[PDB]
Amino acid sequence: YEHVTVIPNTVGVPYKTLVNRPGYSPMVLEMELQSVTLEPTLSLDYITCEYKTVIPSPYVKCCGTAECKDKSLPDYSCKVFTGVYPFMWGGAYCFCDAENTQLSEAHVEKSESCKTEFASAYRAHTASASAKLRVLYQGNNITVAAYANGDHAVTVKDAKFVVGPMSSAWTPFDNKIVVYKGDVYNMDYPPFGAGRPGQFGDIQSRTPESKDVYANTQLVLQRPAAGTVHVPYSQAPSGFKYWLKERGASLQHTAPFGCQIATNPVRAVNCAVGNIPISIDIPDAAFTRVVDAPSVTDMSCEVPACTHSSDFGGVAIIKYTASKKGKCAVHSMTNAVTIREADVEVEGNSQLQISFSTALASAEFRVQVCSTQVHCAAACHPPKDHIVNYPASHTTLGVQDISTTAMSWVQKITGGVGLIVAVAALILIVVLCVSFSRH
Amino acid sequence: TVPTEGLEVTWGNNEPYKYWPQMSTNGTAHGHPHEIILYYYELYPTMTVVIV
Ligand SMILES: *[C@@H]1O[C@H](CO)[C@@H](O)[C@H](O)[C@H]1NC(C)=O
Ligand SMILES: *[C@@H]1O[C@H](CO)[C@@H](O)[C@H](O)[C@H]1NC(C)=O
Ligand SMILES: *[C@@H]1O[C@H](CO)[C@@H](O)[C@H](O)[C@H]1NC(C)=O
Repeated sequence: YEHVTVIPNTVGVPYKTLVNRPGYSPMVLEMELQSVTLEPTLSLDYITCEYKTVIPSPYVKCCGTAECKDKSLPDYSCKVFTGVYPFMWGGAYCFCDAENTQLSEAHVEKSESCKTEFASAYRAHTASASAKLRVLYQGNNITVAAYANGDHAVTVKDAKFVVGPMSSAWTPFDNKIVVYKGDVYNMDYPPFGAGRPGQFGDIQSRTPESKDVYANTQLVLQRPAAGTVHVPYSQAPSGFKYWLKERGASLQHTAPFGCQIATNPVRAVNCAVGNIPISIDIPDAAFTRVVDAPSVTDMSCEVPACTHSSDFGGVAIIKYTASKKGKCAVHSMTNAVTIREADVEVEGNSQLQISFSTALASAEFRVQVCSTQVHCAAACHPPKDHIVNYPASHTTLGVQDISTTAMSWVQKITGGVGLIVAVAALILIVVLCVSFSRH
Repeated sequence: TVPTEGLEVTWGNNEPYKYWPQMSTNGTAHGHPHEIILYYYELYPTMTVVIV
């Protein structure tokens, strides 16, 4: 026997469904879900980190001319200066007082620290989904886990469950993301080979194990100071250090729909969007014929109290006479009222109690116990508590859901105006007809 | 202020708080006509004015 239902994607709220087949006793199931996870697919473009500058000892040639050649190293620079006269602690270094030169050079390499402190840029693609579900079945609590699509089934106590697919394709991630030690940011990083001297991406590498490094920092050599041996230079500061101090809030705090983020692997959980279909397959051996089940023949209903608050603020008493000892299922026949109990124990001639919640100002509903029905009605009052720490257990109301007193007043006013229009119309018709015919 | 969908608040290194509104009125859905209008106005201000 196949059964299909749809449950909204609301974590922490139980729902109930009724399954029956003619000739056999009905069953009521209760379901509640605990977690939903989405997982994207990632691809790596490049990583960034800090840079190091290497400067060897300078070469000084007095009363001769120095020269240098080009090299293939990144950001290589070379210059020759004239007119130097260096000193040391013991006196002037070389005999010649004129026509001296100095040679300076430098280049840029990748820092050793890049093995621990780095950031990576990813491209995102279509995500998968999974869910964890709790089921109350025949008085026992069981748990299942499955993929949120039609390609997986789980069997527990000789019953099969299939979940999914999801009704919505909304995903909190953009096409370009950046990940750093647990934080995920949305950022349109520049393409490889097109960096800027003082921004994110000034140094780029394909992978921590690569030898080929790109950089576009500024590096200019300057003239040395009189009497001093040194190599002054001007260089733009590292962009990576600046980003860390100005990066702002991550998606964990700004994302909509209450989503939460994890990074190992990248995931998003508990996003309150859409609904999830479920299909169940129950074997024939689980059903009992109505000739063996107990029956109830005479019932009536009274409702001594109702407050239409977010919690179970209603109570009802039902009278019954039962044919023999056994159990019955209880289910509501309306959408505006939810009943907490799943089953009852019945014996002899007695009464049972149930509780319910509703948003209606005036409530009418039917209740079914062991395949027979009663009618209940009552008026409800408002609560006085402004704020609570939990979501409501009931649905919203529509435009037609108004009190009986309001409806009565509407009919009286509309009828009065309609009557006066009809009378005026009748007067005109007789006058117009007679004048036509009299001529 | 607390909207219908609820508010989330975090302070320091502690855990977040969550709040939801609940219905409350000073009027009533039963009795005199002018008391009925107040009941609905306090719950759905925009729709009440337009319909009337
Ligand atoms: C721990 O160190 C390894 C390399 O030494 C690095 O790959 C990893 O990201 C570090 N873990 C954390 C949490 O910083
Ligand atoms: C386990 O089943 C009992 C009824 O037998 C129920 O009261 C209880 O809430 C269930 N456990 C959970 C975690 O809901
Ligand atoms: C109702 O009247 C009380 C009087 O104390 C006031 O505090 C409250 O704001 C009024 N409105 C509601 C919705 O309770």
